[PDB]
Amino acid sequence: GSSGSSGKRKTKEQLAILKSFFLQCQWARREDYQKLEQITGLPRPEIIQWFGDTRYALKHGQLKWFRDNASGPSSG
Repeated sequence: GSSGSSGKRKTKEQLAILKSFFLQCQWARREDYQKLEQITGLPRPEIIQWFGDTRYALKHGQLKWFRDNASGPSSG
């Protein structure tokens, strides 16, 4: 449970840095979040929660940037 603070006012720029994270790790730790608040400039509580909601949409298939590969990379 958490206080009644509802806020999702984010900027494409800030979110951009997140979208990249979610992909690398659908879930972030307390040691990683601290960093996100330095690249996105958004409160830890604002980022932590974000990741949660992100999972929902994805599971349903809302995200348009996720699993949106374009090319087929590889290595010999």
